[PDB]
Amino acid sequence: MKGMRSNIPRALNAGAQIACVDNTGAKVVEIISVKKYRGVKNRMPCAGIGDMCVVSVKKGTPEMRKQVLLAVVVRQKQEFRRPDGLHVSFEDNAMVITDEEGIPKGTDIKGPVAREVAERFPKIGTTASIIV
Amino acid sequence: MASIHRPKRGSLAFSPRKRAKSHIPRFRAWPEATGEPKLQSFAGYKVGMTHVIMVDDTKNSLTQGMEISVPVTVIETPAIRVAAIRAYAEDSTGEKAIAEVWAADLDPELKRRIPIPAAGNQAEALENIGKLIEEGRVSDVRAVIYTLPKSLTGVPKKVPDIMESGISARDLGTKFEYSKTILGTLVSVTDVFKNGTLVDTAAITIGKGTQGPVKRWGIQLMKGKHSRQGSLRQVGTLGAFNPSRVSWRVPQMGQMGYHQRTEFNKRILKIGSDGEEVTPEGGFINYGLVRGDYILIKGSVPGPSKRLIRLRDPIRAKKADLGEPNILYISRESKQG
Amino acid sequence: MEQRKCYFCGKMLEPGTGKLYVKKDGSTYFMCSSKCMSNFALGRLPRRTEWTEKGKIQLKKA
RNA sequence: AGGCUAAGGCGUGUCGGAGUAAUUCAGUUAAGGGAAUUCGGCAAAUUAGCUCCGUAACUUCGGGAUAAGGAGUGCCUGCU
RNA sequence: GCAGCUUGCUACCUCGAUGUCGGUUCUUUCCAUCCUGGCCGUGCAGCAGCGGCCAAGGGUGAGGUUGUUCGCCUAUUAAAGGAGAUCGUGAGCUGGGUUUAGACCGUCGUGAGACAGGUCGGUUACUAUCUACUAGAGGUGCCCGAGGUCUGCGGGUAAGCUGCUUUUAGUACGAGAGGAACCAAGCAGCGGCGCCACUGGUGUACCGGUUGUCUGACAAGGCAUCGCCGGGCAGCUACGCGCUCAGGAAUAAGAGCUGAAUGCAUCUAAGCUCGAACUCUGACCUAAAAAGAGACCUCUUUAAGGAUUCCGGUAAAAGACCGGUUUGAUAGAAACGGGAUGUAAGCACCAAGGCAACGAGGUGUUCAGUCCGCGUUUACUAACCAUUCGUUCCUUUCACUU
Ligand SMILES: [Mg+2]
Ligand SMILES: [Mg+2]
Ligand SMILES: [Zn+2]
Repeated sequence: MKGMRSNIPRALNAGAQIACVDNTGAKVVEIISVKKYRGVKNRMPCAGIGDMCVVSVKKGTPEMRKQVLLAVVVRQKQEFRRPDGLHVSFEDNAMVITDEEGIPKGTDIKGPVAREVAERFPKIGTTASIIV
Repeated sequence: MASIHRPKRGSLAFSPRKRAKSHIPRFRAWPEATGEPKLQSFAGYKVGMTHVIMVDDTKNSLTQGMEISVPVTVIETPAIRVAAIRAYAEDSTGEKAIAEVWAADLDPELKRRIPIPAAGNQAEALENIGKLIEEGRVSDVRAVIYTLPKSLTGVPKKVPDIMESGISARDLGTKFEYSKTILGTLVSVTDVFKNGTLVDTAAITIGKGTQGPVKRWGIQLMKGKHSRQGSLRQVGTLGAFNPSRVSWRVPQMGQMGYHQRTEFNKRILKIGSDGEEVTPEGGFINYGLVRGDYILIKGSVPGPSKRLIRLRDPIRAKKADLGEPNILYISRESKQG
Repeated sequence: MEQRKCYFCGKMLEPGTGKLYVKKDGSTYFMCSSKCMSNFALGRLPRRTEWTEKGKIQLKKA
């Protein structure tokens, strides 16, 4: 996809549980796999900020529960550096349920999201309220 | 057997991995001359690292036109002396040294490396070389230079380092004339490299002594229940039943570090003259403070501090002429704590 | 270079260094080192430790 | 009990020096993730004393039961 | 017909023992090609397919059941190819299955017992003699003696491989729906080599708080895993950072030119031109012990120079290597700069209280005290004093010397 100005470590790991931060109707998801990732032997797939990955809904409304979907990471607790020299970090990981293009199913996002996903996916930028 | 494929561990393009036979990097290939006469190399001593804030100007880059932070290595480069001229002859069995003429005036501290040559033939030897080139026997000319580490303070040694460089021109006669003009003089780093250009660096890397397969080749440890059965950092198998031998491509333990390595396309960001512009408070750790002229190199450079770094103009560069970087701030914070 | 001040020790950040800790609500804090970050995450208030600048401010009128 | 000291018995659970590699026996710590490792949570970690509140399905009515799940605890001054 | 990668057939070797199945680790080989490179045909408009030819350089992964190989299934992916190496690999590992002794269930037997059926349990020995390989040293050979700088007979390499997005372009093509390619740019995954300015880990130097106890109390200390908890410099390190190309020559399948046998025609019979991630060259690492055992220069043959002693570290398992030695900042002390922790002891005032004695604690002296395996200045102490090879040794087997 389009390159990002910043450098993002791949913090979250395939098997991780994230707290989805939208109003689609799910609370917790389970990262199954990461789009556009080959890998090598013995290495678990991993995902970072602005990575589209397929998940599974673990806690939420009955109709949404047990559904394989697509989502991207908007925050991560593992630090990453700006182009001009600085390190940014968060208190908690987060994710939003979206489509293949990037339109998020939710029309409201809670909490801040990293500006780099805002530049990569403009729709997440517009749907958010506070960007840091 | 359903095998899972894995790329080979480590690189065999650098074997055998043994200690370098000298403490001075030697160049095997010289570039093709594309301009006026000049030396193709230079020498200096590594000091340490800092970072600078420069307006980005790399063409087509994402971060163009905005500030960025870059790591830079500071290298001390006192002026060198061109001490001799060497002539080579081409035949079936490759080049062969056929003549040398030394300069009349030399530094008294060169006696520590070799006994000082005495001023015998200077004009007659040079005209001898000229006659050889006139009769079409000589093919190329190389210059012999040495460093003068007595002016520095962070480098304990006081004995010069001798090495051979190359002259860049489009004809043998021009090379000979330029070598005659510059023989027995001092050449500053500015006379060789222009600010903003690319260079190639060579040096002996840091030595780690004898190391095992895990840290020498990056093989996998023993996992799970096998991690507490007796062999954790040893290699899995030394070979098959047949052939009945251990291959040279199997990872084993031995010397690690202190080899010769080359880095490509390192950019020169600033040619300085006064050392107060790079010295942090308290000086560099284990070195001291800079006293002469220096040079800033983008990125990292092989070898530790107080190691000799050789520089030559690029041999496999792609990009066109870049331009003078715009340095805004050079960090002089304490490296300590 | 833009000048940003450390939240805990009240010290200017050298360019090319420092950190940025963003909170769940959205509040942002600037940390100049690991000492400030560690004392922040531990629970200390800048007003109470007197090696910080704010602590000096309360101790001047003490 | 475990820890720290008396009396009593010892420096003899009878090889020393030097301090610099890999590897090995037994330990301390580890960002982000949290069983994705493996035949299998093997191994290691978590919890842990005392007081108070509260305590399920089932039941041979004896139990289950320390169920589960929460709160308090130092030092100083004066007392009942 | 080929292969010996499934199962059979035989009984040539091994019963004074060649340690079984599967998985794990690591290395390599084959091509009968799954992807990546190049071509041909089509019932090939474009996109995407179907079939065949050359090509083994690189890639070929993560998970659920099962001891499993095999096989089924899940979400990615350019694709998630198949075989060989004593069904590679137990003086490397594991012990799940099979294959001992114990017991249960079903079926056989009159019974001891059996199953080719199921289930639970069940010891993994050794100090490396030879050779091979990975690294480090000492000799002897070539050679005027010593030192330096080079060449390069050779050896090695994947040092890079592969995707996504943007432009070309909503263009060619197509009725529309749909929809490419040459060049150009960035980013990413994996691999390789390095480094420590920034971030993270450790940091049994160091600073602080505190529990139990001991040295009579304060002060300062011992022991309890560094007693435990908090912070952390230097160094080491990755989860951090830097670099990571072509161009050319000769070719395979294949496409052509010229051209006769066979007046014509024909890519072939001579001859010639193009043509791949293959091969060679070019980058990169190593290499005079290259027996054709090298070239050049300088200094000097009772010397040049080399070693040992001495002060050290860019180096280091021992050896080796790289520096200094009074004509000197090589190591240490002193002071200062730069840092770590967090405001020392005593003294004064206040303190909930208490007739009083005492009083946890707070404020001031005090960014204090304590410490620095970092730098600067400075000969203040130590780098002094010497030995040894560059003579076969004695003999006058001597060109010497009493
Ligand atoms: Mg001993
Ligand atoms: Mg074996
Ligand atoms: Zn701060």
